[PDB]
Amino acid sequence: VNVPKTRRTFCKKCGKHQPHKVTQYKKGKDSLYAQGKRRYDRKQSGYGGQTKPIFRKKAKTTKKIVLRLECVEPNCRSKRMLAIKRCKHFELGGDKKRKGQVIQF
Amino acid sequence: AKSKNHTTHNQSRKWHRNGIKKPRSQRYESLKGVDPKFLRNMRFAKKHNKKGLKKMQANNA
Amino acid sequence: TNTKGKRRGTRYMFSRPFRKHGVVPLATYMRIYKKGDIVDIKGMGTVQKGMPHKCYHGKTGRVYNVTQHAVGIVVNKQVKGKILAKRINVRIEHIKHSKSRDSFLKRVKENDQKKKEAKEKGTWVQLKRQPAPPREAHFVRTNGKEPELLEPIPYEFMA
RNA sequence: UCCAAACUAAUUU
RNA sequence: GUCUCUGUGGCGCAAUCGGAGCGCGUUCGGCUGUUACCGAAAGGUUGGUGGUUCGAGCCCACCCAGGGACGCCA
RNA sequence: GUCUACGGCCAUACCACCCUGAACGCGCCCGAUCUCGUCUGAUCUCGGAAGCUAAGCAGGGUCGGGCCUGGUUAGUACUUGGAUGGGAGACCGCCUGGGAAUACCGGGUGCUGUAGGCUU
RNA sequence: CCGGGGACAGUGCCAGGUGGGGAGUUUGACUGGGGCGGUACACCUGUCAAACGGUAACGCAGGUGUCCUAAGGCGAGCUCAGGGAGGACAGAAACCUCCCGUGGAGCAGAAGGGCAAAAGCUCGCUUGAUCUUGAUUUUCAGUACGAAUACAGACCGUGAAAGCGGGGCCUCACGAUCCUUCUGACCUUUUGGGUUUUAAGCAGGAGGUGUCAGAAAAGUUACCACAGGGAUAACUGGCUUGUGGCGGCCAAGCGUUCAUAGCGACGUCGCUUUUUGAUCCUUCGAUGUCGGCUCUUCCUAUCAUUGUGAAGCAGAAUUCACCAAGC
RNA sequence: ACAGCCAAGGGAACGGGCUUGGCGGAAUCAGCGGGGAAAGAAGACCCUGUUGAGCUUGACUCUAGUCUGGCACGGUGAAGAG
RNA sequence: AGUGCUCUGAAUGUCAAAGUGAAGAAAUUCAAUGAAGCGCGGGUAAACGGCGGGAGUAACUAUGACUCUCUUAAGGUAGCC
RNA sequence: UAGCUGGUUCCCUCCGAAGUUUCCCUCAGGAUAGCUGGCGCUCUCGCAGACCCGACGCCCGCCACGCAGUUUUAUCCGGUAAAGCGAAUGAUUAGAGGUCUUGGUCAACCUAUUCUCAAACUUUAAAUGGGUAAGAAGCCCGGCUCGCUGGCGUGGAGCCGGGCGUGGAAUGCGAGUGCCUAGUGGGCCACUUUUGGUAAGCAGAACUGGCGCUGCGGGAUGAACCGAACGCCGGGUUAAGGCGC
RNA sequence: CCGUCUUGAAACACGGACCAAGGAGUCUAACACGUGCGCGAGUCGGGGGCUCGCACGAAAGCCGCCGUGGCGCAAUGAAGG
RNA sequence: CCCGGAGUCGGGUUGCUUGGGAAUGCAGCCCAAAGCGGGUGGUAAACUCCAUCUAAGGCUAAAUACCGGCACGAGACCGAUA
Ligand SMILES: [K+]
Ligand SMILES: [Mg+2]
Ligand SMILES: [Mg+2]
Ligand SMILES: [Mg+2]
Ligand SMILES: [Mg+2]
Ligand SMILES: [Mg+2]
Ligand SMILES: [Mg+2]
Ligand SMILES: [Mg+2]
Ligand SMILES: [Mg+2]
Ligand SMILES: [Mg+2]
Ligand SMILES: [Mg+2]
Ligand SMILES: [Mg+2]
Ligand SMILES: [Mg+2]
Ligand SMILES: [Mg+2]
Ligand SMILES: [Mg+2]
Ligand SMILES: [Mg+2]
Ligand SMILES: [Mg+2]
Ligand SMILES: [Mg+2]
Ligand SMILES: [Mg+2]
Ligand SMILES: [Mg+2]
Ligand SMILES: [Mg+2]
Ligand SMILES: [Mg+2]
Ligand SMILES: [Mg+2]
Ligand SMILES: [Mg+2]
Ligand SMILES: [Mg+2]
Ligand SMILES: [Mg+2]
Ligand SMILES: [Mg+2]
Ligand SMILES: [Mg+2]
Ligand SMILES: [Mg+2]
Ligand SMILES: [Mg+2]
Ligand SMILES: [Mg+2]
Ligand SMILES: [Mg+2]
Ligand SMILES: [Mg+2]
Ligand SMILES: [Mg+2]
Ligand SMILES: [Mg+2]
Ligand SMILES: [Mg+2]
Ligand SMILES: [Mg+2]
Ligand SMILES: [Mg+2]
Ligand SMILES: [Mg+2]
Ligand SMILES: [Mg+2]
Ligand SMILES: [Mg+2]
Ligand SMILES: [Mg+2]
Ligand SMILES: [Mg+2]
Ligand SMILES: [Mg+2]
Ligand SMILES: [Mg+2]
Ligand SMILES: [Mg+2]
Ligand SMILES: [Mg+2]
Ligand SMILES: [Mg+2]
Ligand SMILES: [Mg+2]
Ligand SMILES: [Mg+2]
Ligand SMILES: [Mg+2]
Ligand SMILES: [Mg+2]
Ligand SMILES: [Zn+2]
Repeated sequence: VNVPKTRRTFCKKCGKHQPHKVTQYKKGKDSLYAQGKRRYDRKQSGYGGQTKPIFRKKAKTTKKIVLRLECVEPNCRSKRMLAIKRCKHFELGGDKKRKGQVIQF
Repeated sequence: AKSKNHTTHNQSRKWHRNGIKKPRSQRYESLKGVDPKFLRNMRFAKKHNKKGLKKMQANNA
Repeated sequence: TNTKGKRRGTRYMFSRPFRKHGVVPLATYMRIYKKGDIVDIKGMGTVQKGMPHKCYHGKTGRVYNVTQHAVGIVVNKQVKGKILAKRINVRIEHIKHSKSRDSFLKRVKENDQKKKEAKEKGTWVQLKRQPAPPREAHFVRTNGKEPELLEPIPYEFMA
């Protein structure tokens, strides 16, 4: 799909439609001090081997695409997550298609 | 090995033993699911309904 | 095993009658649905929003809610062991007033018309309709003619 | 010191 | 039965990269006393039948002619 | 008797072809400064009022085609219930109740609401 | 003590590699037996399905794990597939023009339904594919997910306006707990008080479980064990008779002539249970399982023999039928 | 188990018993292997079980041993280099 | 070529703990430095193992010494059936 | 340890099943809802007038609600069976009439006919069936409330009084409601419809009844056919079936 | 010809030669509802203590707001509250 | 005037253990103390008030346990296959 990288949608911080900057969400890096990681590393210490299940199936071939939306009103610049449907090939701010011309030799 | 897959044999006489009873409607059914803008008028039409007992009781008498 | 799809088997049910395709006649939009009247639920195909599910096509329920474009109907549904009353929201293209009630409203307006005018003639008029009595005794004139003799025709074989 | 193979059965001095 | 796979110039066989070729052969000049080498030209329902498509030899559905592979407790 | 504007039911109203159309209207029609659109004042938009019922539209017509409605088809086909009915079967009779569709043969060809004209 | 090494080796503790030498465990399910093959394992259309709905088979014909800043949203203007008749080059196809055209086109895809001053095609402007809380529908236990429908409250787009719009004309296009991550509240805790990092929470997205209500999983056993199972295979029996075997009817033809002495195409009607398929009714706390040897009896669908009939029966030999299973 | 002569039928589709028929005469002796789907044994084949065990490996988790780095025991002189 | 085993360790890519450096109020975080192994490079089949298809061709025919070809790590040799 | 075999001890009385839905590494099991029993409870009709006795109020007329595997009367719903193809979509046989031409008199083409078809075609279209309705929760009068709606005393909903019993089809019947809860989740057969298969005492559905749980008479014999369902007896009479022995 | 599992047993399905005796839904805890009893906005000593010298008596009685405590009389929110 | 227990505390890391959760206890190994200090103050850290106790030495009755032993007493127990 091809979403444009600017968008007028609702900003909850101010309660209006405001211009946003559409940017694609990336999964952050894990903490090593979060509570499930501390439970996990305590449980793996010592003898016993692997204790939690390890998944290794991967039936999906795509992911849902999440857009982080940041409003450009300068004094409150809040961010909202927005999810769209599954897609293989995702571009952002791509070329707008147009119905007139000749394609392609 | 294999088995019977599906049947509704005997089912029609199972649920006629205790009858197929209609839903017993009553006077004053519930207002669950009516229009919300409609429903808050009707609460306001009853909140101010005492505003006029004295004109109403001096008109039945 | 069949699919559990929402329009499975509605090839003819939700289709249109022959040479009745196209624009909906506009007087199906200007009926008036009060709360508590009996509507017949049918379901067109020209309008896809707000159509009832196929288990309600041909049922009959009463109106409990009225919106801008739709209605709320209370319909009995016989699921396997018991009948339970379902509250469905249907856009008003798919319904119509039921004339099953209107013959009964024709005679309630006929009975009050004749109870305050019954007594002064000493009339005890019949109100309870009775289920089609046996035919009474009567005479049958021949008018001089005699009845035509009928006899079975011989068999012959064509097809 | 680059490669370089073959040659009517058709006869008469 | 099921699933893959091949089909293209006379022959073996490319490109699988939606936008017709190697080698060899065959003609045809040459060189030679005369039959490797040098030069040049020609040649293809690109299996078939419909699809899809801006566009098919390349992607789909089928048919054919060939192949291959998947089975064992009696 | 009939039209105009807005409709309701959406062919008994549609299609082809012929004939008639007083008065009103509706149209065709005449023009492009303005408004507004075009490759093009053809459409659309605007300004008109010399001409004309030619066409649209309306009314009529056609052993017309369709459509609507009756007859026949036919108590036929099929079908609910029933039998220690028949028949090797396939199927078929009867009892008890329901009851069609063509071809074929007739009839019909818009009704009507609200507002406003016209017709002596 | 004499030589020889010597701050190395070595030992102790931690870390990385290697490690079937050893340990533990697993090695889906459905299934006309199981395995192999398929997926009928989550979904969707048409049919089956017997004119409400519901309805099965490893029933039929197909589809699906996507695609889309427009192919979403409004508004306006347009009309399609095809055909005909014409027009320099121009033809079976280039573009131009008129006429016919009830959808025979198109609407992302499967099929079905829908659709014409449109749901189609083309332009203009846009982001209602956004923020919210409940109710309802569909599957259904009337639980969840998914999807969907009516509202209501905001903020918006478009249009002169009525309005219409919270994705795709409708029916498919997808995912719990735990954990992780991100966003949000000048929000709550962070343990005697306070400040600041960190952490934990509350609310909404995402990362995924296709065995699709969601374990983390390779074989082999003929050296094999146990609990059971005729719910289930292998031999026997039974039902059936496609297949195998044996007959009938009809009569194109063959038989130098001549349908039928003997035959018998194209058809079609049967019988039999020595075959094998098909099934899974009986037996798995056991019916000893191929053949030969030995021995008895039975069947007739007759190879010979007794008695006959027929011939393309001169004799001879042979062929076709009948009674017949005594031998 | 009780028992003990057959044919056919029906029947959990090969009956000693049941139905219909054939029939049925004490108590035994030596033999015999047609029956009692005779006896011996909770079928080994086959399947099922979320029961196993032996054995393999490119299964999944480990692991002795080894290989390697680090710290410690661990010191004394020189020279370079930083 | 595969799988092993083996030699080599060059500037080698990847690469743990400790150690070093910086940022910070600290927990922490980042960077540098890089052991074996893996990767890269040789050797090795009396190691495990492996060792092809398709066309055309002799003047009767039939065969095919010869020819062309796709192709792989080599295309099964001496033998024997 | 065993979701697997085997066994599980006295009598009478009453009531009396399920092999189906959905989910599960689920298919020899469980949870889930059905089906069962028990415990009740809330009401109705009412008990019936000591022996008596149809009655005792207001010329007529009337006799509670509710409920139902049922019909009636209204009224919707459906696309099966049949029919259709000189109706669309497909499949398809034959002649005839026209004559335009990128066919070579022949075809193609067109028009009017003609033969035969359809689970995944249909203009049409039953039988059987499915839904609702047939009153007091109504009807007719007045008024009041509203922040909803709005040209308007509008529209809509709500509220408060007052007035109307011929109880507004037939037939039958006492009804409502709660808690707790076992067993079952292998079914099989038959009529009619029906799918796979040459068929099958075969595999898979629908509808109802049956067997399983159930004896008895009849079919010689038999889970399931036909008749009819069961306390212990006498008399009488039948059903299906019979009546030579 | 009985028990048994089964759609279906007289079965060519299994177990049973015969007799006696033994032989299989128990007890604890925790819940749920139903029922009986006592007290009732409360209720309960269960632990401890006090009582002629312990046949029965290892019983029975008593305590006092020993009522500490449990449950009940107040919910909701993750939490501040 | 006089005043206190060091390879100990504490920190790191590994392993077992615990309701102990960024580590409850115990152990190995490395590091390794202080003196208005040290420990604890149930979320890792820095800062700062406050509370609390005085680790690394030692002794100690009663209330508590008791299927063995010696010696008794009793029982809604069993009655010789128990
Ligand atoms: K074998
Ligand atoms: Mg470790
Ligand atoms: Mg079952
Ligand atoms: Mg070739
Ligand atoms: Mg084997
Ligand atoms: Mg003009
Ligand atoms: Mg005119
Ligand atoms: Mg005219
Ligand atoms: Mg006509
Ligand atoms: Mg192992
Ligand atoms: Mg299986
Ligand atoms: Mg039906
Ligand atoms: Mg438009
Ligand atoms: Mg809104
Ligand atoms: Mg659209
Ligand atoms: Mg502090
Ligand atoms: Mg072996
Ligand atoms: Mg069986
Ligand atoms: Mg045969
Ligand atoms: Mg002849
Ligand atoms: Mg079966
Ligand atoms: Mg035996
Ligand atoms: Mg034997
Ligand atoms: Mg014979
Ligand atoms: Mg026997
Ligand atoms: Mg014997
Ligand atoms: Mg066994
Ligand atoms: Mg066994
Ligand atoms: Mg299982
Ligand atoms: Mg094992
Ligand atoms: Mg491994
Ligand atoms: Mg050889
Ligand atoms: Mg099991
Ligand atoms: Mg069993
Ligand atoms: Mg249908
Ligand atoms: Mg038909
Ligand atoms: Mg049973
Ligand atoms: Mg009968
Ligand atoms: Mg059985
Ligand atoms: Mg028995
Ligand atoms: Mg038997
Ligand atoms: Mg057994
Ligand atoms: Mg025995
Ligand atoms: Mg005993
Ligand atoms: Mg109680
Ligand atoms: Mg533990
Ligand atoms: Mg803290
Ligand atoms: Mg001590
Ligand atoms: Mg004794
Ligand atoms: Mg004794
Ligand atoms: Mg003893
Ligand atoms: Mg004794
Ligand atoms: Zn902002």
